[PDB]
Formats: sequence, structure tokens, C-alpha cells
Amino acid sequence: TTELKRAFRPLTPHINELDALTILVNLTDKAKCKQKLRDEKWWASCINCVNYRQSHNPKFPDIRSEGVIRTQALGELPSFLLSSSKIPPYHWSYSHDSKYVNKSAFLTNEISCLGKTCKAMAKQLADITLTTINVTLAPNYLTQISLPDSDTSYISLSPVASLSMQSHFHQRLQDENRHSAITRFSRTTNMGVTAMTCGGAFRMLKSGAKFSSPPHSFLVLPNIRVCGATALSSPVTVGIPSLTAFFGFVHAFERNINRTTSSFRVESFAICVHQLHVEKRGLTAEFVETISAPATRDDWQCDVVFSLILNTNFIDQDTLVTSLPKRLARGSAKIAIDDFKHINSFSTLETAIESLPIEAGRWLSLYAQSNNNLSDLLAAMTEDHQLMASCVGYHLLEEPKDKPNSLRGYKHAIAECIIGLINSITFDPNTIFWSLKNYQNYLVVQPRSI
Amino acid sequence: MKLPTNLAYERSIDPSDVCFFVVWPDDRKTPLTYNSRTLLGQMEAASLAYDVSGQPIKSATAEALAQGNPHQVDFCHVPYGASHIECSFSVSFSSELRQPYKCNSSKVKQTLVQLVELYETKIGWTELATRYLMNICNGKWLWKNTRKAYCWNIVLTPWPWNGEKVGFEDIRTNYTSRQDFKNNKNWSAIVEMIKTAFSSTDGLAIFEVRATLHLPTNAMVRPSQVFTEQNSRVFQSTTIDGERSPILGAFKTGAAIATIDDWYPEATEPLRVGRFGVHREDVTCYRHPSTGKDFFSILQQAEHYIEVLSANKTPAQETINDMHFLMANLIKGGMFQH
Amino acid sequence: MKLPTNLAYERSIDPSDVCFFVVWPDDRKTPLTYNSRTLLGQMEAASLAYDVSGQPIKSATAEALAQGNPHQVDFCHVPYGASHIECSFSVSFSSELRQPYKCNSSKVKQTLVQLVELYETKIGWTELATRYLMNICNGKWLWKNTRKAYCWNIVLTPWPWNGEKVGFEDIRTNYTSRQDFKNNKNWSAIVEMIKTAFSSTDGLAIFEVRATLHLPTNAMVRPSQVFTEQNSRVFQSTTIDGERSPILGAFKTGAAIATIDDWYPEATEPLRVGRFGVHREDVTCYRHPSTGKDFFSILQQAEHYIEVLSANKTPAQETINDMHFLMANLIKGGMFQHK
DNA sequence: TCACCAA
Repeated sequence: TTELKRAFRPLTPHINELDALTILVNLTDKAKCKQKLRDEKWWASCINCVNYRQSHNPKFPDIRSEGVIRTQALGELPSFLLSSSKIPPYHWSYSHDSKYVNKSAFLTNEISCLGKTCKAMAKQLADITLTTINVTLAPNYLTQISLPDSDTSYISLSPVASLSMQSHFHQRLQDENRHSAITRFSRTTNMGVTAMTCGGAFRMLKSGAKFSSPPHSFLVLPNIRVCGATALSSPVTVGIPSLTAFFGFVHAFERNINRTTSSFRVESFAICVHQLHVEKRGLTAEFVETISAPATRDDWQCDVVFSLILNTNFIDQDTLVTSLPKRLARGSAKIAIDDFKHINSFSTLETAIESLPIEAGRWLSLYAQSNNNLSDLLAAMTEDHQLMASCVGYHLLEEPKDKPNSLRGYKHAIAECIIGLINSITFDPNTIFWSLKNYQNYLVVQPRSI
Repeated sequence: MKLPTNLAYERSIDPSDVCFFVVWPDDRKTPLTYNSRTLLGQMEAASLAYDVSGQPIKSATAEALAQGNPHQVDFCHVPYGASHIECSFSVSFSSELRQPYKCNSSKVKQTLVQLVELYETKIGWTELATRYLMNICNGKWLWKNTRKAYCWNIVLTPWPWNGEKVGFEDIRTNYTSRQDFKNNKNWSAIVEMIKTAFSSTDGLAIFEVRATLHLPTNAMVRPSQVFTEQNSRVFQSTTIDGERSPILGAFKTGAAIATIDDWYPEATEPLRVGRFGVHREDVTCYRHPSTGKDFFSILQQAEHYIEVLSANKTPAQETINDMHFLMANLIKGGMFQH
Repeated sequence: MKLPTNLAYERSIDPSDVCFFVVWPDDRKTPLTYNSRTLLGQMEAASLAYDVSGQPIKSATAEALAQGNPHQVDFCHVPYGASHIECSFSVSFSSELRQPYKCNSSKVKQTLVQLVELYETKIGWTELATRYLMNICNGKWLWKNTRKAYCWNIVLTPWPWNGEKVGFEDIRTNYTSRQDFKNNKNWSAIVEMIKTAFSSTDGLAIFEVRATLHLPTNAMVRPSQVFTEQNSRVFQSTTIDGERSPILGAFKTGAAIATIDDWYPEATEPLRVGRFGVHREDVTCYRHPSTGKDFFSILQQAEHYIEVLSANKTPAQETINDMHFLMANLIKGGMFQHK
């Protein structure tokens, strides 16, 4: 009875109409005989489980969070990008309490779902309430990101892990001991049913082989060495950190310098990575109220040594160093004191790239190849064993509104990550330089050459 | 004074990882390496001989309990013909304690900001900058490595600086107390960097620290090691050149700079600065919230700490240690919601 | 007295690997080396001649049994023109038994400190520190290399120590018993290091041991060897001058300093110090949990020893040998949880 | 406050 259990549970693909629904009664157990027993408290409580059936799980890192999402990936997006729209959206699950994770197997096992029989149906149809966002931002545990929309005024974004992308990636990466990197979580019945089946292990997408760097108005920041960053760039892939983290680094480097010179305005930024070193370190979370630690998780981290070449609209030494930003995706970023000689600006790209020392790194260029799927990704990850996938932008789920609690007094919408493939150039100057692009339904850090 | 439902600061002190190197006696510097090697110990666990009721178990006889117990550990040691080990990190003090990172209430946002300009006026950053800097200059950030060694030297390299790289030679002998750090040639040129940092709207004060550990022959080193969910002691590592090298964390380091708290009702040892200040030798919470001297029962008294510092009288030690502990948690940062 | 769900100590003795050098007649030192080499033994195993029941396997004829059994071992030996062999490591004694490294019960943490404090007041560190120090000052850490050898000589270099390196020349002849160590020039001064190491809240006492083995012509040296899951003997190794050399495990060297336990019932031979003290020769535990004299049956009577050690009447030999075993485990380390 | 729950 274990293979019948896995076949209805959302991390196995799907599947003579009387054996099924008399098994579906018997998956609330923790047969035809107890299939006859009709508790009025069993029929009314089984309706509560579809009421917390959820599209995108807000409880995915932090099981303390609080909110219900039954919505669809909003919009459409080009071929080289990849979100929870391009994969057919039907693997959904239960995101509520651990009391009802087996009693949710009668009406949420889903090709579609099962969402005095007539009396039950009348209440269910009225409250079925599909396409639902019920999140309040103040007394819970959500991420929050300010990103600029148009010329001025930022938008707050709370990324939420989609369930149809997780169970997609967990199934295709079974046979691959090389492109898969497992993260394990604890107290997994508080997570949801889509985490019970895998047992807590989630089988992410690792960036293939190792990193090896071959020899390779423009302000040059050399040897930005981040010690402990995050490799969880998406809830789906691990590797080099996301490209909204390298953008938010520069637009904190801009926005500090706009205290003195109010028209600085970096246009684009060239990234030259040496020495990734992705690794599972630890994260001792802080004691939180009965006073003990919160739930134990697993965290990947990376130790980047990159160098950065900007593109300015048009400055002392000591103005730059005190106005560097000090965190690149949770990790402390620093320039050594002896490397402060190399912060000088230039005028031509061919001298600015010959200017910086420690030459042996790869510039980041997006692999703009039509893709739609993980097999579309993995096929390009073997012709280039150095191709690394990560998060490139945020795919929204509703339009940004006024909320009573928002990140820094802006308009807030809920987003989801977008996964693209990232090249490496030996050195098309425009293609190398990245910038923030706003799409009425997403926001993606693209190169200039797209 | 009631707390907002959004309150957070960034951290004011920002460390990095600690790399380990090996200095050969021909002054050739090679990064430190390690290996995993399997061992075989006894079968002591107190669960393998005793059951849950505490009664002796009947499966594990005299023979079954003397059998063999193979396990694997990462093993890092100092190479043979080496001389010493150069452990180097870098700090920063950017004064992020000035305004909050996130706050919804503007009445409350005045109260925490007007405490600080009442603090550097009335008490000033002499006391805390004395305390943080006496964790860089001695061997707190080296952790277990300082223990069981011959001698260790510390060398600073500050950034807004002119000449004479600051040296600290032979700790455990010279630099034992507070006054012995003051009697250095340039100690008050460096406390006036942290004081300049916290009191400026943008004051920065980079350091660049480098230790030198003279170990015994062929000795162990103890880096920080990972927290996951086979190998039972997996060290943290970073790629220096082409070698794997054991490091000490960016959070293992910053917990050593911030062991300050001896302001609790019964303080015999300094504790890491945090809400309801915890100890991990004995798993207890000094400054438990029922005692009423935790951090959330000081923000609620932050209004009373404006009429205290506005009085011309010097306030007592009972009610400026709350002011020192209030500052050390705003330096530490973190969400303050309730 | 119950045991907490978190209790642990660190250890108070910290050894290192033992490195082996070849000292030529010109006084120049080269690291030792080894090699794997295949061989051809008989086919003596008794699983190859007799079945589980006892009667012979009929497919193992006379011709079949004598067929040659090829295998492979690592083989280390002294070179031809060599003279002797240096072995060298370093120990610590470092007061980690004063209090638990971790303990989440407040009553138990206060009790185990009062055992360590009433032990040095009433009994003192003279018996333990002598028993550990003899195993440094002979070749107990040169396990089998000492056997089948002409002579070995030990030379200390203690660190909180002014001058006059400590020497032990020609053991097997000179330093046989306890009194032969006490008759040394500077012996009581070194015992006063380990007594001051354990008695202080920062006692440190670093030693630097160096030995000298005069083996016969072209003789055999036996290092420690690895655990593996086709070579049948793989040595543990390091790198000294870019050439791999055999080493004596750091864990192995600490298992030789601490062969102290001979306080068990009907005890003849000193065992390694551990909970329910095992014997690896004949695979059995002395001090079984039914004997009443393992560790966790002496821990759960730790209140009873406080009424004994605090009285003016001197404690009996049964109840100080239970305290010698109790401290020697707190120097060993380990985790003492239950439930 | 406690009875709920998996691979």
C-alpha cells in the first residue's frame, strides 16, 4: 500500500473508477468497510483541507510564516527565461497544519483535482474561491525586496516558492548524481504534503562541474571578495548567487554616492568572477520564544572573489571606500587596503579591462537560447560543463497594491523567481553589461545585448 | 512605550572569514590543508548498554559491547617542518547604529535616535570601543587555537592611518589586563577611530588584522565546522589558490568580537551580546524575560532613559549598564518586533 | 542522580602524530618511506578446506589446496646504510576536566565540579600524573617498534621550563619500574607541571618528546594502518619533504599514554581507560554494566562519594579506585548523555 | 495548555 500512496501524492506522475475513490477514502488513515462510515465531523473537516490547498507555498524556508496562495503565474515571458508558467500548472498541495496532512488526501490529491453529497457541494462551490491571495505582511516571516519601477519609485516584492516547479525539478533530477544538490529540512509535516513525500530532501539543480577561470566613465572595482554569501539563488537552483543581488549591490553603491553628487547613476555593470567555491555551511539561527532555537534547516553558501566594472553617467579615493556597500547577498564584501590603488576611472573599455590585476576570470553573458523545461536546461549544461543556471529576475503573481505594512512605503506585489543560463566570455561590449529591465509583469536583469 | 511591529537595524561591526597559512622557515607561505581519516573507537554511548528505563539491556553482553566502532573525521594539523601560522581577517566599523533600517512609527523613531545623541554627549563611545577592541587585539577571534600554544602576536593595519603598523607582541605574558592595552604606544590613536566611526554620519575605520601562532610540534588546529542534517566532523573551507583550506566563519568571528555582557544581575563571565543573553556552556538564559532585564524590557524603558541622561547628575551604575547594554544590541542589529 | 540529555567534556591530554626519520651515519636526516609489494602465500584459511558443519568440502582436493594465494601488503623497513630512527611528537596537559564543556542541568554541573575539587583536596594529582607520564617516558607510544629492538632512548623538551632537557637513556635496562623513574635528576619537577596543569584554571604544560630506535640490520618498522571499506595492509601516512612517510596515529598515540586502568575486579593488566573498560585482546568488557563498576554506575552514586571525601576519616581502597577511574574518564572526554 | 503528524 506504499506504491498506491506515492502515486496520488504530488511528487510522482499521475494515473476502473470504483477502486480509486474507495482508496481515496482510505488515505485519511494514519477496504470497503470503513469506507462506509460517514461521520458528519469527517465530511465538514475534509472541506477545510481544500480551503488551504495552496498553489505557491509561502512556508517553504520558514515554516513559521502565515498565508494562503491559490493563484497562477501571471503573464508571459520570452524563450530564454523560465518560470512556473511554461510548465503545465497542476501539481498543487496542502500548506496548512500537520493535523490534516492525511485528511487532505481525500480532496486534494488531483488530469485535475476533486476540487447528502449535494449539501457538501453547495457550501464548497460558493467558497471554492480559486485565485486567492491572503497574506498580511506585518506579524509573519516573509522576504521583502525594493526594486525600481520606471525612472523613480521602488516596488516591494515578496518571492514565494511555487510548488509546480519544485515537484517538476524533483522528478527529472533522479538519475543525475552530478547536476543535483540535496537540501534537507526538519519538522517537515509543518511544511506541507509536497515536502512529506520526498521526506524533506528537495534535490535542487547544481551548476554541473566545478568553477575554473581561464585567462581573459568606466569605474573599476577590483577584487570584491565576498566571504559568506548564499548559493540558494532560487528555491530551485543552487550555485552562483542571484543577479538581483549583484544589481542591488551596485544600486546601493550608486545611492550612497548620491548623498554628495546627486546625479551619479550607474547605467550598467560588468561582472568578472574568479573562484566561486559553493559549499554547505551552517546557519545557527537565534533563540526565539519555552526559549529555544527555531526549526533546523540546511543552507548552501558561496565564497565569491569577483571584480566589477561599472558604466557611469559621468570623486576622491576616500569618498568611494566609505560609500562602498558592505553586503552582497548576506555576505560581507570587502576590498583589501593594498588594493585601493585600483579604484581609478578611465574612458575606454579596452584599457579598463586591461587595468585590473589577477587576470583569470569569466565575464557573465546570458545564454539566450530558447528553453522551456529542465531538459532544455540540462542539455545545454553538458555541451558547456561551465554553464551555470541561477535566478535572473522575478515573475510576478499580482499587480502591486497599497498594503498597510510594506517594505519601505512602496507598492507591494508577490513574485516568483526566473531561472536563466549564464555564459562566460573570454573578451559585443553591450552584451557583457547588465541592466535592470522592467516588464509590466516581471523584472529581469538582462544584458544590454538583448 | 510600546514596541512597533517593524523595528530592525543593520549591524555596526562587519567581519570576514579567517584564512590559515603555513610559514616555512625559508619564508615561503603555503595555505593550510587537511584530510579525512577514519578511526576506530570504543562503544561507549550509555544507550548501547542501558535501555530507556535505565535498566541494563540484555542484548549487549560482555562480548557485544567490546567490538569496534568505526567513524570518520576531518583532521587538520600543522605540517612538520613549519615555523608558524598566519591567520588573517579584516574588520569594519561603519556606524549603522545611527538610524533604524526599518520602522513604521515615527514617534518611536525619534526616541531611539535621541538616545544615541544623548549617549555620545553624556557617556560617549569610550566604554564600548574599549571593549570591542580588546577582542581584536588579544586572541578572542582565534577561539580554541589561542589555547595550547607557545605565543601569539597580533598586527593591525588601519586604513585612515599614516605610519607604524600597530603591533601586539607576546600575549598571555604582556597584554593581560585592560590597562596594559592602554599603555601601548598607539592605543588611543585607534580607540579614536571607533569613537570617530560611531559618532560620524559616515565614519568607516577599516582594520586588517594578522595573527602569528607558534604551536607545538605537529599540532592540531580547530577551525569552525558545519551545521547540516559518514563524516562526523566536517570542517568549513574556502578555496585559496588551488588548495582547500580550513577557515573560521564570518559569524564565528563576529561572535568573538561581541563577547561583552557582564552587566547582568549575577555576572561572573562576559557573554555574547544578544536578547535574553544565552550561554552555551550551561544551556540557560541569563537575563531571562521573567527577571525583567532582557532587551525588550529596556526599549519599553527608553523614554525613562531620556529624562535620566538629561539630568545634570551623573546617573548610577544600576542605570547606565542598561544604557550600555541597550547600545550593544543596537550595534548587534536584528529584528526587534514582538 | 540522573544524567542530563547534554553533557560532554573536552580532553585534558592532546597528542599528535609521530613522524619517522632515517638518521644516516653523517647525521643527516631523511624521511622514512614505504612500498606496496605483492606476495604468494599458502591457502590456509579453514573456510577453504572445511564446511560450516565440519566435514570437508569435496571440491578442495589435494592438488587444489596447494595452488598459491597471491595478495598485497605495504612493506616498510629500515634502509641498509642507516644508523637509527627518530620518532617525535608533542603532548599537552590542559585542565579541561575542571567543569563540563556542556551541561544543561544546574544540579549536575555543580556536583561534578565538587568531585573534581574534592578529589584534589583529599586525594591529589600525584597518582594519575605519574601513571600518564610513564607512558610518555618509555616507548608505550612506540607500540610494537620497541619490541625486537636493541635499545631506545627518550628525550623531553618541556615548555614552561628553564633549562636542562630531560633524558632517558637505554630503557629495557635502566627504567624498568616506578622507582627507576623517580631516581632521575629532574623527575619530580616534571610531575609538578602536570599537577599544576590540572590544579590551575589555566595550566598548560607542553612537552616535546623525541625517541631514538636502534633496530637490527635491515629490520622492520610497524606504523599504524588504516581502516578501509587488493591491498591487505595500508599504512597511515603524511608528507614531510614531498615524500610520503609512515606515521603513528594521533588517536593511537593518545591510546598509549592512557593505558592506566587496572582498578577493575581481579585486575592483572592495565587496560585503556574507557567506559565499561574493554580489552581488545580477548574480546570482552571488564567492568560490565552488571558488575556495578563501570562509569555510569559510579556517576549515579556521585552524591555518595561527597559524604565519603568530605569526612576526616580516610576513604577505603575500594572508594578511591572508583575515584581514580572517575577522573581518568573526565580526562579522556566523551559524551555522557542518556535519553 | 495539548493532542495532532510523516519519509
